[PDB]
Amino acid sequence: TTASSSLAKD
Amino acid sequence: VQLVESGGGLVQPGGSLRLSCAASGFNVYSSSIHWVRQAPGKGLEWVASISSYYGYTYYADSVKGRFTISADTSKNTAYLQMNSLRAEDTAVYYCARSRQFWYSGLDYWGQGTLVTVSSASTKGPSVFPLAPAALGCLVKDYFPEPVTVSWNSGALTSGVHTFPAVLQSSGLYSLSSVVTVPSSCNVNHKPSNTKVDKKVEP
Amino acid sequence: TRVFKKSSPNGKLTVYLGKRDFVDHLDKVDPVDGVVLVDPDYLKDRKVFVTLTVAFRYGREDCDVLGLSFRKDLFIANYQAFPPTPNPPRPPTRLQERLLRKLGQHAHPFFFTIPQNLPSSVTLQPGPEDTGKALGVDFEIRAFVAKSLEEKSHKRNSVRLVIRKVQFAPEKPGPQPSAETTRHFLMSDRSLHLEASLDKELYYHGEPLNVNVHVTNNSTKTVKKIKVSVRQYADIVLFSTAQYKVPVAQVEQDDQVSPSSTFSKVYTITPFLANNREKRGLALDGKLKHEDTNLASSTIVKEGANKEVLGILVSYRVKVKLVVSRGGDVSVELPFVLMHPKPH
Amino acid sequence: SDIQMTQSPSSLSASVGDRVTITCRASQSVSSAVAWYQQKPGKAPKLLIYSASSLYSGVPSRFSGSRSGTDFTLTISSLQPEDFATYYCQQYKYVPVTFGQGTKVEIKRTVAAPSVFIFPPSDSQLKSGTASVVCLLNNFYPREAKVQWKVSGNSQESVTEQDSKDSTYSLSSTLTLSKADYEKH
Repeated sequence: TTASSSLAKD
Repeated sequence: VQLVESGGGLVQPGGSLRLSCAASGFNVYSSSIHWVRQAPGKGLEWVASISSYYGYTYYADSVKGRFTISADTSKNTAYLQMNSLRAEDTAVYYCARSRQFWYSGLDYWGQGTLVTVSSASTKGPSVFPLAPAALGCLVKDYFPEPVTVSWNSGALTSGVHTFPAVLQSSGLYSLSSVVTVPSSCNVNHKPSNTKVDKKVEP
Repeated sequence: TRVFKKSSPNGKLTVYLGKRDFVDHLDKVDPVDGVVLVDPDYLKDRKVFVTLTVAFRYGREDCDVLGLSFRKDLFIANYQAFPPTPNPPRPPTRLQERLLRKLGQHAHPFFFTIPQNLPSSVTLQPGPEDTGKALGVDFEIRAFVAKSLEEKSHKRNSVRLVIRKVQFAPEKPGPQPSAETTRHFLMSDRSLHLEASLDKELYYHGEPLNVNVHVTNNSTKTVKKIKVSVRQYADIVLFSTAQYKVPVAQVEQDDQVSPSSTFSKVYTITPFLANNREKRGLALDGKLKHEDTNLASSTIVKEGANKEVLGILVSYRVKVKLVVSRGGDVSVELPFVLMHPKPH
Repeated sequence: SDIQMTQSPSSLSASVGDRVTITCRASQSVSSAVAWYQQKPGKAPKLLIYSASSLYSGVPSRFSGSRSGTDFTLTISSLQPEDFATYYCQQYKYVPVTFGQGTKVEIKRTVAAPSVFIFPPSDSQLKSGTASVVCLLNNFYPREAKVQWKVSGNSQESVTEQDSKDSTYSLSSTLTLSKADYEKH
């Protein structure tokens, strides 16, 4: 399914 | 841009009522109408919503079927009819607007109106003095709100603390107010058109 | 912020895509950029590829038992994600770099440039008489791992993800849309002069339109009825020019314009989908899976006219028809766009 | 289904120019359809944060929001002295939407002891047949208190908003019994 993870702020 | 309501009052349980919120300054099709209610002292919770652009309707589980919602594009007005009213449904009601494309919160909120459901009738205030420092005035068994109570027709407003009215099981409201006079009250009930003035002496 | 993700059924292959929507500025479209996660020993001999195929898909994909898509491939491109290729084009981008930092060494960057001569996400409305979904140009990103490009497709290998290409309104308003019509008679010197003018040339969905219409009926015939409607034109091009026109909103008023008289009015008409749920052939903006949407967003053409006709093109027009007694019916037509504003 | 929220704390107190953090937790995962709403007492609410990070127009920049998985952070940098009210949390990508339970924010001050006042029922009240004991707690801090009855149930208590003149609390409790029940003690 389509979902999301985390990703950081640089 | 503004938002206004009308239609509040008191309804016999098992009865019905109808509420309206007129929209101005924005467009009905490029927006949506949602209503939310807030029980006194509780958290406001969502009840119903109409999407005129999509021609869709939604309702809360607790009020499914019991309530209806409609919209009129001619007068830029929304109409909803309340049926099978129960004692728990009484709260303060608001009408709200939201961008259709896309949902981005509820930017505009109406001034809001309250809905009361009960069988209680109009009852005038009954002043019970509270004398012994401080002195207080007790008003019990009255209906409906509000009651403007001041000491000696508001001659002195210092040291007076007026508490919010509460409902006991008798079905009649009651409030209190005490003036601090260590050394040493006019109350008016507009809905009942009753003015009771009394004073307490030690 | 966040990043959308899709994973293979096996769980060994996963693709991360920076954005789900893409926008064009009429000269350069934002590039499609993503990363793919894979564990090498699963393949250990194969190669990883990603494909952006735009198809004239018909029907649906939920294993419906019916004549499925005429699957014309409008434009297809290829890129070898793994083993690594030369650095272009040109760097790993800021989102690509950030995903590599988050994951490490198991990610592989891929890049894509969408040519400016491509259509916009459009989907025809499925008619209740038929079954399942209907046709409409759509984009798709498919990442698969295999030894060769022509190697047979495998469900566990290929991962399917859907993207959309939509346009946003330029901030510069256009010229005022207006028109006129002077209709004489067969022989008599009397004539019929009418005027039509618009509030603007750009509008937002749901926002009402007020057409400014004026009639100078310095004539002998009588006007019976005035018809006001907004027409939609859908230029379909697969290998031959096609045009399925259909009205969407019509409003009528039983107003009579007497001979030797003048009459002007303003009318409120709104294009909306609530009253046209059943009309087959209506054009809707591209859906994600099956969710509803507004009407098809008007697609502005670039300044250099070239062709750009490689898919579905949509435009809107408003026509006002004057019912004149015993013949002489005349109507006025006018163009305008209708599509979203610039978000933030 | 029903996506219930769970905010905390229900109430807290602060002062001018303080860092105040209020957290919203969701029973399930919501991407970004989370909004922050403030409601002054007795008046219409108003939005402060939408899309979980955007500050709405006509709002001072001192407000800020943040997201962490299913946890949501709402912070105020320098709390202006007119912001003391309740705050509300909502998620809006599933039908129906759900709201918070209210979070009170009020100014802090020193601890003030109360002055207990007990008032007997009036002579007219004595002849009415119903007796009430009026319990008064004025000018005290904080709002919480513990009051016992012995001379029990059938008691109602009322407390008002912080009197900004003294930044304190006033509480009134009523114990109502019958004449026979009142006189048996």
